[PDB]
Amino acid sequence: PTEEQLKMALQKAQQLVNSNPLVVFSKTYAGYCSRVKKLFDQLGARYQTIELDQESDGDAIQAALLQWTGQRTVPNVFIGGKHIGGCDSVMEKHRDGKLVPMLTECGAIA
Repeated sequence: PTEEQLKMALQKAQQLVNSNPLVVFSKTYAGYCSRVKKLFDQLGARYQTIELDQESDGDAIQAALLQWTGQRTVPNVFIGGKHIGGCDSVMEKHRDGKLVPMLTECGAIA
């Protein structure tokens, strides 16, 4: 991707994370991505999804996500503007009973 396209993906990704309480960067076929969204479905948490495989700039975004966060895989989950990580980081929050408080604090959960 071009210097321009990467910087554009970075600020498109950043504005998504800042403008939404729960953001998941994912791929329609990835299993950990589908697992994390169904859990959010079950908790009543509303999320905004970016299916990188369905976006022409999907690849520029994935590179920016690594620039920005240091993670190369999907899903990449942001809660309340902050980077949580992948399906495992999210599940670990839930195990400690802290996920639902976080999703409620930022409004993802009504």
